[PDB]
Amino acid sequence: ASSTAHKQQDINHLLDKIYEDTKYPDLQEIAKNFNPLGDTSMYNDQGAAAEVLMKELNDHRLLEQHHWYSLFNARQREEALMLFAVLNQCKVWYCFRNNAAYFREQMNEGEFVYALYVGVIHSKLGDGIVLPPLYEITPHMFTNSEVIDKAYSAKMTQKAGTFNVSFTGTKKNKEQRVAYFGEDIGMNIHHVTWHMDFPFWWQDSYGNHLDRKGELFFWVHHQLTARFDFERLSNWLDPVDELHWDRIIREGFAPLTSYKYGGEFPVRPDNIHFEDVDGVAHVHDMEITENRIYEAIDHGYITATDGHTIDIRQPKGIELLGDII
Amino acid sequence: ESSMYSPNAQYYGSLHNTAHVMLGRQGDPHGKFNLPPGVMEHFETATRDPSFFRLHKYMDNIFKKHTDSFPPYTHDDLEFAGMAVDGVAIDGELITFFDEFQYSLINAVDSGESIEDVEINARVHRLNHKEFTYKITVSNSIGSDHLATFRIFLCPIEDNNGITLTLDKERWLCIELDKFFQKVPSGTHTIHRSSKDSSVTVPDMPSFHSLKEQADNAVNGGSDLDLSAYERSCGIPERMLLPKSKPEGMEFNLFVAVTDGDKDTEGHNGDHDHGGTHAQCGVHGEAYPDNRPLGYPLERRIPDERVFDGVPNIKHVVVKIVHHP
Ligand SMILES: *[C@@H]1O[C@H](CO)[C@@H](O)[C@H](O)[C@H]1NC(C)=O
Ligand SMILES: [Cl-]
Ligand SMILES: [Cu+2]
Ligand SMILES: [Cu+2]
Ligand SMILES: [Mg+2]
Ligand SMILES: [Mg+2]
Ligand SMILES: [O]
Ligand SMILES: [O]
Repeated sequence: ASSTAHKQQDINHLLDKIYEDTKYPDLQEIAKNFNPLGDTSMYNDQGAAAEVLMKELNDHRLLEQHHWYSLFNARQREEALMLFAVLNQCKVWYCFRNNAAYFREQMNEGEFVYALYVGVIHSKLGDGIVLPPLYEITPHMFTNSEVIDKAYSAKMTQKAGTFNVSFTGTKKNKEQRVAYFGEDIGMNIHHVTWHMDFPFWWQDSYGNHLDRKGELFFWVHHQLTARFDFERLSNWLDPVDELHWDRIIREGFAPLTSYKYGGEFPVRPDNIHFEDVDGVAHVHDMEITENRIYEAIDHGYITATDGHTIDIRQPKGIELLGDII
Repeated sequence: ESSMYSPNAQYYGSLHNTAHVMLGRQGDPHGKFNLPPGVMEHFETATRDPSFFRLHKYMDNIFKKHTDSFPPYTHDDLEFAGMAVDGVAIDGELITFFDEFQYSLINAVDSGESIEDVEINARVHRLNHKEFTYKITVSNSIGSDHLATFRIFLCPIEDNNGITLTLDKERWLCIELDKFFQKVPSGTHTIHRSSKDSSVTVPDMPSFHSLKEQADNAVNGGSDLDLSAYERSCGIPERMLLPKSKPEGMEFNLFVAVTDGDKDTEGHNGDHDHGGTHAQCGVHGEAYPDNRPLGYPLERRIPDERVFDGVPNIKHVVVKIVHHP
């Protein structure tokens, strides 16, 4: 039951038709009858993570199904990580599979998919599993709205079809010349998977340290930026400018993409100044934060909570900067 | 412009000429710094300034509102009955390059009393092109030889974004390459026209040194100087007949309209000497030899390209221009 074949099959089934109740009777039975609190010896933490999540569920404090999910939303992330924490404590596959089946039917689908992916990646139980490409598990997040609408039409008419995607914007938009870079479905999987492998929410109490993570954070994004500029150079364009909090964002964007639940992704006009975002930050807060990071760089040390100096004039300095940035 | 032909300068002012001064003085608009007039305030220098072309496109769009107000030409407006353009081809490759040109700076320096001149020259790199010949095959089924006006334009096929332009979107971008009057005999015949003979262009000016030598040689020895071999200085330089294009080559539409030379030159003398620069510089001391509106037949809106395609005496073909760096 812990064989790679069965674990892979289990994961395939859990991720199938993710917006609907599971169509697999064996997963249905588990979701109905399994008790995450029913055997604390299943877990390396004596059952604590399961208690934490079940209390949120039983108190009706979890995000509803059929709702957008953003990893950058603090509360939604906290909920996804409560399920990750349970999966991460399972000693044996049946604990992992049964909790995943149980919470698939109780939790928001975006949170569930996120937690299951990082759970597989960061548990030794996940070794050998190949995660399906997210562009087939949640295609809305990788497919423009026009093609999704054709897929909806194919389903409404019960007729199979294959539909061509053809990049956002018009030829009048010079930025479209390089749309094949950032819209490539594999480039997007690269990016999501890097962050799943090296999550900003990681704590070593989850089981292990992620070596040089802050420096790898700098490097992977430096390479994304440098690779994009090489596409611009290939297409008779100048390099990208850098963002400034007090200057206009020249290039707007119309995603022409939609959530499965939540509506169309919002458009940004050309040539707009940053505005304060209610519930997030003031633009001035971003400037102050930037200033404080540059203060550390130019001091050669990061300032600890009690004021003492943390030396960054050494090879680990770039990593510590990644940690704080 | 305005000119002294304006019927009401008190009311309409002098938009274009005042604009030259407004633009030219923007480096010192209040005279605080005592700077001299800008390059826009001399016809010798105005085109050096990039804003010259922004100003003149602005002015061009004023004229275009007027030319766009007239009804599009019809088939009957445009047809030269019994005259068909069967083929348009070029003998010789269309190739541009840069070469070197020298002129004397002696008049710029100060000569003393009893101080021998020394030769002081400037050498400039200038665009140029290879000679070529139009081959325009025409079928005259009128029943007798007829005077025809040959109107030759170069038109863009696509814009800088790679978007294919409609004829209406091309016409105002087309550049005049030639206009000439020629008797077309009954039957099918190929008209040949050298690039060197364009009525849009004139050759490079003879140098001051060459003019002095020829005048002095003629005066010394009682030799009738005759320079009837040179042209006026008004006209696009022959060397700039073609746009630079790209080393990879670019394709353009070569547009040829063959129109009724009798109608076009009525009230003048069609088969007479009109000099070498009548297209834009007219004929010294004579009426302008072509009765058609300047830009004919491209100067009115063409909302329906079928009208032009149905006219046998109009034809365009694709040509390629290559720059040799
Ligand atoms: C979609 O693309 C394929 C191959 O590129 C082509 O054969 C097919 O005709 C395209 N369909 C449409 C509607 O353009
Ligand atoms: Cl012939
Ligand atoms: Cu990232
Ligand atoms: Cu002017
Ligand atoms: Mg459900
Ligand atoms: Mg902040
Ligand atoms: O001008
Ligand atoms: O001008």
